[PDB]
Amino acid sequence: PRSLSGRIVGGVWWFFTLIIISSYTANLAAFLTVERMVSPIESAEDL
Amino acid sequence: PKGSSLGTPVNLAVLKLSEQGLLDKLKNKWWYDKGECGAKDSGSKEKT
Repeated sequence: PRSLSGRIVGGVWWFFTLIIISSYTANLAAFLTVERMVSPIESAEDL
Repeated sequence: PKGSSLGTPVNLAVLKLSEQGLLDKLKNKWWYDKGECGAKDSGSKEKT
């Protein structure tokens, strides 16, 4: 129940994992965004 | 040297070189072109 001791532990640990999974999601979005940014050499100006 | 013959000639030469953008060109050649760190190129590199 409301065991304040281990209670804040579950809360802080939750806030901890929240940040991590958010970071993973954000970063993973960037790896696909940049993956598209890489434009193939279509013309000479690209070289 | 004070009161030299090359005095005036060289002076004008420097002004001529700058107006022809030759001075700016030289700097770009040894500072950025010959450089090892493309700053505007590292920001243009959308792959990192």
